[PDB]
Amino acid sequence: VRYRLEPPPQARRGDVGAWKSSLDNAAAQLEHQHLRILNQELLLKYGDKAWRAQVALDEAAVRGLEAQLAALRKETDGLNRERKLQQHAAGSELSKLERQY
Amino acid sequence: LEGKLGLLLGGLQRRHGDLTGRVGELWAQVRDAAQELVCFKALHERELR
Amino acid sequence: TAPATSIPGLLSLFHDEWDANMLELHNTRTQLHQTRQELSHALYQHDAATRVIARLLKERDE
Amino acid sequence: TSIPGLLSLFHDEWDANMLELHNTRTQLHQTRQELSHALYQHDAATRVIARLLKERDEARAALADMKQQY
Amino acid sequence: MFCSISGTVPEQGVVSTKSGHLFEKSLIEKYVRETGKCPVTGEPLSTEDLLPLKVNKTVKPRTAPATSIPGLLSLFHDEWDANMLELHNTRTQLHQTRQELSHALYQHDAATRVIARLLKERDEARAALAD
Amino acid sequence: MFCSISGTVPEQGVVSTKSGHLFEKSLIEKYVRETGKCPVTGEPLSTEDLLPLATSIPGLLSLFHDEWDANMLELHNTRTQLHQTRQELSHALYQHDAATRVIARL
Repeated sequence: VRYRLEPPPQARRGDVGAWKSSLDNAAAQLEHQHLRILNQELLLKYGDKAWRAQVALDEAAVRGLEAQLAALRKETDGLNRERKLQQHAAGSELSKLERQY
Repeated sequence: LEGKLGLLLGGLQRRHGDLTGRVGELWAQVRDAAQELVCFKALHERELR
Repeated sequence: TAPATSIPGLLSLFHDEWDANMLELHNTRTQLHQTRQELSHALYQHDAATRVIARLLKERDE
Repeated sequence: TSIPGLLSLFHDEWDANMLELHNTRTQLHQTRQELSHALYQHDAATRVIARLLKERDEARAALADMKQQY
Repeated sequence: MFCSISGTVPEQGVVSTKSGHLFEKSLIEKYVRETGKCPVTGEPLSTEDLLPLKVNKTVKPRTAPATSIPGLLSLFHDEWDANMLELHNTRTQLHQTRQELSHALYQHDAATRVIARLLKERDEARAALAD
Repeated sequence: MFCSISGTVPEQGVVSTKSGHLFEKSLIEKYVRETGKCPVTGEPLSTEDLLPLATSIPGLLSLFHDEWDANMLELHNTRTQLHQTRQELSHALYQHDAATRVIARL
């Protein structure tokens, strides 16, 4: 409601200290929009390759993460395969021990 | 100026938000793959001995 | 010491003195360019005085 | 104080909120390791008792053929 | 790229020398003096061991509405909103995940008891067939 | 964070304990085997020395502090220019007397 930048209403119009409050909000939002347009002009003048770089870095994090995933998948799969081999090396001996029982 | 901000780079902003969503969602399976490693290691040891 | 209104009041005070300083920007800038204007007319007034003095002495000797 | 103090205390409170959040993540990592133990282990125990009951009914069929003989 | 504890790219990038984990400067100093250990594992650590990995992060790109004092503080607002909006949900996810873990543990205990019992069943079955 | 040689952000960052510079593991591997030293500092750098390791509130407050300081410094030079424009103007209002009384002398 303060952002809509309004001067003193009916019951606040006559008193000037209310217009001091209006000085506060009006001047504040004035320079708000001024340094706002400054920042916007500053990026559209300059920012383009900065966004280029940071989106490049987001893609870098992306691909590094999927690389971690492929690695973890690989090592874990290898461990699983080793476990399967061990299981095979045992089940055969167990089965034959039971049949000879 | 903010309109042209959108028109020009907000495509790159869509692309960056897309990449951060992709990286976060993929991390949400990267560390789940981590727990996959922990459990398969536990069962490696388990069946092993 | 900080407000126990912690994020509500912290943000309200953040904004309050943020904009107090942004207001101190405007009034200072305002009196700055006000004085820039007064100086421009003062330099003009110096030049005008010089024109008047030259005209006066031209009248004086002739 | 005003802006340097505001930003300093904001930095501090974000630090503290994040120390709490990592307490959450750390206990959560302990707990998901506990899960990767537990749920898989109960699957394995279902497997154990399945093996053992097949063994049971196998010995039962052994004694059953035994006393079928005699 | 992110401090492991932080999760977003550190603006005062620091690895500890002893560890292999890159950290937030203020945060990890607070944490090293807050428990005395490496928060990645619990390893004992000291505050100077921190290494100031500084290659000048200054890349954080002003977004379109964020480019504004009114905008930057409004996103400051919903940002802190979201930071606590994540932390509390992690508190309750801990609680329900923890409860699930407890239930799983009890189920596992029951399974162990049944396996112990059924094993006596099978062992005596076989010893009997041996007669 | 960037690689302290290339100016592009490392995909797999390594860090030499000596100088703290952020390097790319293949890139630092190459520069060390060729040179045995650090590419920015010039101290001896070996192959084991390297450890393999905007919208958010720390960076966001860095941005807040940035705009605060930049504004206050701009207005600090603005304070200086105002006091400049009234020291010259105050000597001007000093010298707006002889206009009057020389034009009274002529």
